[PDB]
Amino acid sequence: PVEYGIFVQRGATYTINAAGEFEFSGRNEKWDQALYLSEHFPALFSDVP
Amino acid sequence: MWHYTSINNDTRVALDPKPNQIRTITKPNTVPQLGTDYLYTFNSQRRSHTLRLLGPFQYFNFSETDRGHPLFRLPLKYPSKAIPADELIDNLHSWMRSVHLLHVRSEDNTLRYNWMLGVYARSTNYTTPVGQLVVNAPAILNYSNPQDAFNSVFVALGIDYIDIPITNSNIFDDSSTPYNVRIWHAPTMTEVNHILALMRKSTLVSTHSSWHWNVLHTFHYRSESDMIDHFAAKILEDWRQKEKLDKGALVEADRVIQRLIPLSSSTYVQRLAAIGALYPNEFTENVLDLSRLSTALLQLSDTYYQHANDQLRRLYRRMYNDSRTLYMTQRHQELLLAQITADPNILLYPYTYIFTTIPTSMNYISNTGQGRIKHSLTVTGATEHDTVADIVLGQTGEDVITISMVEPMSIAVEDMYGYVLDTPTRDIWPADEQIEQKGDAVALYDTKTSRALGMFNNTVRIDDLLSPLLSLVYRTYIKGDTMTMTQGSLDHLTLCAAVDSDITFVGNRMIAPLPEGYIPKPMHRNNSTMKMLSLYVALKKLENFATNSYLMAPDTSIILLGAEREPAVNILRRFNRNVSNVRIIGMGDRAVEPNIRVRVPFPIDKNISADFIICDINSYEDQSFESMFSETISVVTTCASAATRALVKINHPSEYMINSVIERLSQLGGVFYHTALLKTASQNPYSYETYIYITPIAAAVRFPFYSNSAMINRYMTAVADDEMPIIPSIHTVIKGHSNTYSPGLFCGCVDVQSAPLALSQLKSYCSEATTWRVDSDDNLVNIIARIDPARIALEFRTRSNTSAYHEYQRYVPNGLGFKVRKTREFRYMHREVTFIHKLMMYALIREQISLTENMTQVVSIGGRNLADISVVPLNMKYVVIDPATRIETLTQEKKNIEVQSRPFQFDAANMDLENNSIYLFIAVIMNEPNGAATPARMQMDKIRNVATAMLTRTNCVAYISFYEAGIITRLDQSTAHKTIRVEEGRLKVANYVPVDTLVEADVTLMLRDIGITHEIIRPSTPELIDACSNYGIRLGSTGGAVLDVFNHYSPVIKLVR
Amino acid sequence: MWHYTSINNDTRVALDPKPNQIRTITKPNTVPQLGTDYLYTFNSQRRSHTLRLLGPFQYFNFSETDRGHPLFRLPL
Amino acid sequence: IDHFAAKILEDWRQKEKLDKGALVEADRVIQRLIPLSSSTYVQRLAAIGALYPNEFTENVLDLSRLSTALLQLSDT
Ligand SMILES: Nc1nc2c(ncn2[C@@H]2O[C@H](COP(=O)(O)OP(=O)(O)OP(=O)(O)O)[C@@H](O)[C@H]2O)c(=O)[nH]1
Ligand SMILES: Nc1ncnc2c1ncn2[C@@H]1O[C@H](COP(=O)(O)OP(=O)(O)OP(=O)(O)O)[C@@H](O)[C@H]1O
Ligand SMILES: Nc1ncnc2c1ncn2[C@@H]1O[C@H](COP(=O)(O)OP(=O)(O)OP(=O)(O)O)[C@@H](O)[C@H]1O
Ligand SMILES: C[S@@+](CC[C@H](N)C(=O)[O-])C[C@H]1O[C@@H](n2cnc3c(N)ncnc32)[C@H](O)[C@@H]1O
Ligand SMILES: C[S@@+](CC[C@H](N)C(=O)[O-])C[C@H]1O[C@@H](n2cnc3c(N)ncnc32)[C@H](O)[C@@H]1O
Ligand SMILES: [Mg+2]
Ligand SMILES: [Mg+2]
Repeated sequence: PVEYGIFVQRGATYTINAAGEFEFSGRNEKWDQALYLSEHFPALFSDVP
Repeated sequence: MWHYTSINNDTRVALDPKPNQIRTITKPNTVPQLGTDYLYTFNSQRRSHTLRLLGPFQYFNFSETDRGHPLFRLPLKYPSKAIPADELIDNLHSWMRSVHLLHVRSEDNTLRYNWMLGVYARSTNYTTPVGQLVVNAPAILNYSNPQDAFNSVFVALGIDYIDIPITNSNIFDDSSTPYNVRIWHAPTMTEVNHILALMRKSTLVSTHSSWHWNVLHTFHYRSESDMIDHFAAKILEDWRQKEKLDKGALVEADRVIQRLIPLSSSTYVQRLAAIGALYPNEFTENVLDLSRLSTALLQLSDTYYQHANDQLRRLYRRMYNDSRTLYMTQRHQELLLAQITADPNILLYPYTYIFTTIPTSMNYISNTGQGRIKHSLTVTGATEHDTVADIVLGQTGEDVITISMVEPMSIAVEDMYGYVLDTPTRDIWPADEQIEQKGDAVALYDTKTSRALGMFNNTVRIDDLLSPLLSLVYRTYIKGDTMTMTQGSLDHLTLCAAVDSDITFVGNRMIAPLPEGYIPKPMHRNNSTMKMLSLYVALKKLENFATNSYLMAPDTSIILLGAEREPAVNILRRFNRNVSNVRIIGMGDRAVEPNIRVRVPFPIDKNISADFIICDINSYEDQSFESMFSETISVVTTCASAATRALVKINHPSEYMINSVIERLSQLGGVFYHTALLKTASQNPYSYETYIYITPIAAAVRFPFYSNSAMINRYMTAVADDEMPIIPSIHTVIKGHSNTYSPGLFCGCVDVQSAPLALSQLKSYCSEATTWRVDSDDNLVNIIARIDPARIALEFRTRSNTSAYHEYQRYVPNGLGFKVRKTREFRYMHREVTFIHKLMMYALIREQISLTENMTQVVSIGGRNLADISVVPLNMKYVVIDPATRIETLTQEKKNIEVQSRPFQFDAANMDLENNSIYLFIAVIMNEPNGAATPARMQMDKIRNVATAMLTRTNCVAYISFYEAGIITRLDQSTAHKTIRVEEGRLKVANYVPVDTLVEADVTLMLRDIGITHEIIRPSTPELIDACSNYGIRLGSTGGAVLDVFNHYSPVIKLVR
Repeated sequence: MWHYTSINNDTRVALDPKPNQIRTITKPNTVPQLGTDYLYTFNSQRRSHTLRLLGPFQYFNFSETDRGHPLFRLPL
Repeated sequence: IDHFAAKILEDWRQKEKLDKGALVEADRVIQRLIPLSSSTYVQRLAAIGALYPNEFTENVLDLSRLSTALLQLSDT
């Protein structure tokens, strides 16, 4: 629960910027497949420390 | 120094070991060692571990078996703290023992072992065709010519290329790699051309300008963002390299053009390639923020995409439309030609263009990294302004700026205990003088002294002023960090004043260590504690001056006559624990125990006596003047009768009151009481309350009465104000050349783009201005700048609005500050007493000047850097005659200020005093221009010369400041003078040479012999309040004590015609 | 000295940060420090712990998730 | 009652500091609360609270049990 809080404060998803930096939502939202074609990515799989 | 000198070399080839060295390449016998075999670092902030193998191992693919080793499991085992060197070394050691690279050792010296293909084959566990080819024929890894190392295996396999994965540099991250490096079978330049041209028709590929092992190798990116971050790092590398080359230093460039050449990429990469090839001035100037490099790079590109310079814009556009072409300056190209002449069959990128670098004159100031900038704004500049629009400053959070009411004092512990004397001067007290002084004292007591003075007294409390110093002594004693000090030392008295617990030395000069687990509570001090302590020190120094120990002599007593809890009696009792037999008691009407509760006058039955008495009696109740007078008289009388050394407080130190005290002391039979007025540094800086000091002496005292004493003048000159006290405003809207600002300070924030403008506008008010941005990402720039009256008096002399705006625009964006830490400005900053006296004299002279009518000009001889400018009105012409003054003909012409820039001759024949002129001679009379002190007879001579020289011209007014002799008598007897001194009988203000002083009586006698009108004025309390209210200056304690006796003994002769 | 001299100000507004400062308002990179970021005191007589966040945090509502954090479990 | 008490204390300390004539950063000129609808006892707190009675400057009240003392003061 502690690490999860720390993780999901960063955001439930992210998007790559045109500069190639990641930008996490900061929001805790459940994912939907409608987002698969969106700019959004699941944040679990960012592999960003 | 144009042509580059660089030694090119294939560093990645030099790294590949001789085949004989591979067997021991892991150094199996010995432990891997930090700083040679590895680099481990634990970043406690990001809590990320990072291992990095050195030598050949810096390029090591790991087999999934290698990942299974406990070494890589280590960072998980220590989530929060650094891996201990023992475990790291043992794990890296055993894992290192596990690795073994297939190889055949050979005798020929020309061989090298193909480390890349070796470790790569090992990582895949010899499954891929290169792995098979290697496990079957390890001798294939040996190579003489670097390129043939791969040609042997492309020929052996029949494949056109091998796609080789990149290692991560840190061996702890297991993240999927952003790209991979394909290696092509292209033995000649023609094959390289064909492969490049085919590559320019396929997604996400890029390459280097030249290739290691002389074998073509392409990068293939998994996603556009990865291509961007790679291109970024490479651009940075080539810019650093070209910067080092342009400085002309010899450099070991592994390849002449470090940055990548996209063959097929998105738009954004093509922008990176474009500005990257520009080698823009902005990188050398550090205008970019490197923390978010690619972003900054994208941003830079945009400006270059629409650049004001046609050359740079057409150039950048051109580079963007031909991204596949490599662009290089000529000085690079010669290095390429040298590299070809050395090794004729070297492969380098076929499609290139040689642009000429475009010069740009904009020398940006910049500095990433912490530190607010402390600007010193110029009065004028090359830039002209016409009606600049008002510039609003943003609201700022307390997270960035806070505004504390008063700057806490910084000071040595001893300096707090000092005091100043003022001896009696008058030989007699005639009755008409008594009636006059009584009338002034009654009229003054009947209506309370100035509300502004009382405001400063009630805001600049001494308790808060000394708290940061006192608590610091507590925190150090609490850690046991404090150590050596003398038994009677003032540092010891401060230690007693810091902590409630008794302290004891274990021996000479060594305080006892605290008992284990014990943390004594800090001493509770009310506002008057430290003052009572300094009065104790004062009585000690007065009993004899040479002393360093301040402990009471054995078998003696002292009484703190005004008392509540009186913490000082406890601190003092604690101070003297090692001394046998020392009575110490408070004795107030409000006294709590230990102190006896009792009224003064003492009840007739009660017997009281002591070697010392320190009265601090003060009626809280409002009362009639006659009642307060009789009360203070009975207080001083009872205090003098009861001790050989009284130290009475006087709440209302009028001349009449103090003289009544000396007269009443005269009326007592059989004892001639020597006396002196006194003021300790631990008093509140603005309180006019003064400590009279009585003591019997065998002789009758010549000159026993007071007149024009400094301590008395501090009180008597204060009177009810004609205006409300000036509360310091915090301004935000910077009007362009306005002069409507009340004293205070500008404070806020602007866009970094507007920032050069805002500084250029507020130079009109503020003499200096700190600025900073909170972080590299936040674009707002905070600014604080207090308003200097002197700068207003300078800038508003004429309507012209010049500024160095052109210089200030060199600041944006990195050139004006960074500070993540919160900053805390004070509404009332510290200033040295000399500076304060100077400002007071300026207020006195300025108010004096506004009364004067029809004078064409002010001439401040010895004006230095326009120091006297605050005095002169915006209208009348100003002149300076300081030889040391710097000339600024643009500033002079723009601001109506002549500057003579020659030494002024005091000789009457040489004198050229104008009619209708105000001649300032402030503090210049005492020094020669070279800085050596002039002898006092010569000073009196030059004063007489100015007097006779102005005797003839009908309208003139001179202000000759000088130092009166009496002060040397007083500083000889005082203690609190960190600034002022008495070296060999001469005053030594600030860093200035000691300088002999005039006596006021001889000077006045001389001016009377001359026959010129004069009036020896000196600045008073309201002037002090004006200087402090205007400049935003709190006084401070040592300055508070010394300022009265200092101000009284810097008379300003006012010659008038 | 009759008339009062006071500088009025909306201190609670001055406490609200600039929007740019919110991202780093928790100072994520560095350890919170006593006497600046917090004030902790243990009153051994009443045996009551007392934490007190400084700066903008002096006004912080806690989500029931925040209460579930071990920090708040510490005094027990 | 306990809120009104703390606010009365704050305004009395503030007015005491103002009357000494020191410049002060009063966040609001009249620190104490204005009941709009309350019981009798609160109205007593508001009343003696607005008196700024001499007893506070003299420390005649015991501040350890503030509201009680305040109620008591009101009665006199
Ligand atoms: N797997 C593996 N990759 C290697 C080896 N040597 C070099 N490389 C990779 O080859 C790429 C290009 O090689 P170089 O031109 O010599 O160096 P570079 O492009 O400046 O990249 P770096 O030196 O690693 O920063 C780099 O990204 C390296 O990761 C190796 O021995 N094994
Ligand atoms: N820095 C640049 N370098 C080269 N070409 C550019 C640059 N900026 C824009 N262009 C070209 O001009 C067009 C401008 O597009 P636009 O500015 O609307 O969005 P963009 O391409 O994301 O650029 P920006 O990031 O400046 O918004 C693009 O199609 C691009 O081809
Ligand atoms: N301190 C006070 N301030 C204002 N009104 C009061 C005060 N004390 C009493 N009164 C009024 O007078 C009446 C007196 O009531 P009584 O004294 O019997 O009990 P109480 O209201 O609890 O007061 P107390 O606490 O003095 O006993 C109350 O109804 C109230 O309206
Ligand atoms: C301004 S206080 C300072 C006392 C001391 N410096 C301290 O605070 O520890 C002076 C005290 O003297 C007391 N006092 C006034 N008149 C007195 C008198 N006639 N005899 C004895 N004490 C008196 C008052 O009660 C007042 O508290
Ligand atoms: C002691 S300094 C400071 C004076 C004073 N504080 C002020 O700013 O007006 C006096 C200055 O006067 C200049 N000066 C000294 N002797 C002078 C002389 N004989 N005629 C004109 N200027 C002189 C010196 O250059 C020196 O810098
Ligand atoms: Mg490299
Ligand atoms: Mg509040």
